[PDB]
Amino acid sequence: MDEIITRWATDLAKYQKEFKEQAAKVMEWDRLLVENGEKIQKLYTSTYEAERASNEIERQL
Amino acid sequence: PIPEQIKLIVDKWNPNHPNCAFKTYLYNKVDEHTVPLYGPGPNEDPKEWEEALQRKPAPNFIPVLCSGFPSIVARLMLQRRVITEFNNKLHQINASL
Amino acid sequence: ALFDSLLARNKKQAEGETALGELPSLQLGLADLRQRLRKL
Amino acid sequence: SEALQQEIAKIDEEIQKCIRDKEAVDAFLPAHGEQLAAIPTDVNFVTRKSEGAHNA
Amino acid sequence: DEDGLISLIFNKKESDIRGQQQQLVESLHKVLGGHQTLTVNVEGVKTKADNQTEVIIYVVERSPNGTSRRVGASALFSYFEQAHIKANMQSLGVTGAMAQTELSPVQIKQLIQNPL
Amino acid sequence: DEDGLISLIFNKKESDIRGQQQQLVESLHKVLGGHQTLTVNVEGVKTKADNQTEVIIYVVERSPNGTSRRVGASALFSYFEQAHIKANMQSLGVTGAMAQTELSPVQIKQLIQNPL
Repeated sequence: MDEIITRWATDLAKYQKEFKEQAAKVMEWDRLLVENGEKIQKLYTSTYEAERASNEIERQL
Repeated sequence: PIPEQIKLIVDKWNPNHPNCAFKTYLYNKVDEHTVPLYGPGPNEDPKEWEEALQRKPAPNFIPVLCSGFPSIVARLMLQRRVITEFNNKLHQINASL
Repeated sequence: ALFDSLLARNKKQAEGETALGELPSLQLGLADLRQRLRKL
Repeated sequence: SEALQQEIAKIDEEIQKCIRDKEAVDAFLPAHGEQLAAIPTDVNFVTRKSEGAHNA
Repeated sequence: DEDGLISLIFNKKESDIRGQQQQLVESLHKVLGGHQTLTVNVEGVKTKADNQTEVIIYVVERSPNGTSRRVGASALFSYFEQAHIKANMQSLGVTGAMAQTELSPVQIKQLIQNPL
Repeated sequence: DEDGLISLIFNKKESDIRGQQQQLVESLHKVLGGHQTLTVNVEGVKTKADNQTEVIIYVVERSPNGTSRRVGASALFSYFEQAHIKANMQSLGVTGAMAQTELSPVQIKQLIQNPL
């Protein structure tokens, strides 16, 4: 009956070692997401600025 | 020592958190002054929580308990839900430009 | 679209007009340009 | 042997049922992965077009 | 978000969607609980492929004082993504859904912290 | 709204209102049609000025099955503000009326869209 416990424990360790990797990958992805998000916001600001400036030039002409 | 390993394996594959062996923490960003909230729940060891808070990547981040697979699935669900929002906002920017 | 705007600006640049002074400048490139750069 | 042979079945079934979720994770990764990898390339692109407008 | 628009992809040809639009709209109304305080409206129908059609909807909700307004897109999407509701939607041929609201970073962070 | 309270201002002294309260209550009952399924109740009487008195009322309505409940305040106010009814009320000395229910925005929007 040990041959079953062996399978259980091997499967356990095997899939643990993989779950850790998956989680890690997800974490890295989150980091990527926020890291870009900051830049997106920067783009929002820069864009709004551009918009206002263009409106001003429109007013000038 | 047979009915112990079995119970321990039954314990490993479970969301009850008796040494779940699928214990990883993910840091969810939360702006101040909401840091004082959260605040774990049912089966959180302050050890794990604090140890998570210990190696903090940046301030305004709170750790999140990912026990097993449905949790990482859920994390993915959120990640897509934000993916679409990201793309949308980005397209807005594109359009205004 | 940056380099594109650089081209576009440097394109509209060397093309007229009636601006009381700023006439289009002739473009060089490569051989003559390197020496023209060194003669700076 | 009944309770045991049944218990092992239920346990192994539950574990297998968990591994199905593990597989479910594994399945939903590459697509989402591409989607994610797509983002930085666009924001790194849109940031460029903004610079074009600003220079303009 | 106030415009309440949800895009749905159906694994059905456009002619089939349009041909039975009354029935489709009522089935969506039933998925929502079927009360007379909710009304499903079709914003648009567009072919996407031979057997794929996008149907954009919104839902008008009426208050006890007779006032009406659209259900917010995030709220409506949240309902449709619930596992029981998603399954019912899939039985109607829905294979995907999307809201137009671009979520804030804090909203996205909340969804990731609590994916359920 | 379920408490059904309507405040009425009378251009009469408090002593006059109290002195003839039976008659006043029956006249209000008559304005409502005088049926035995409606009963006017006085919640309070308060002097406001030398010749001004506020009288707060509600109306209990009985159903064919013997059940009773208060007429909702909005419903009762709606009746009393109808031009014919308002005129009858003014003949009793009523110079104003108010309900306590704070209407919803949608209710207010409906009243503005259809003031009649």
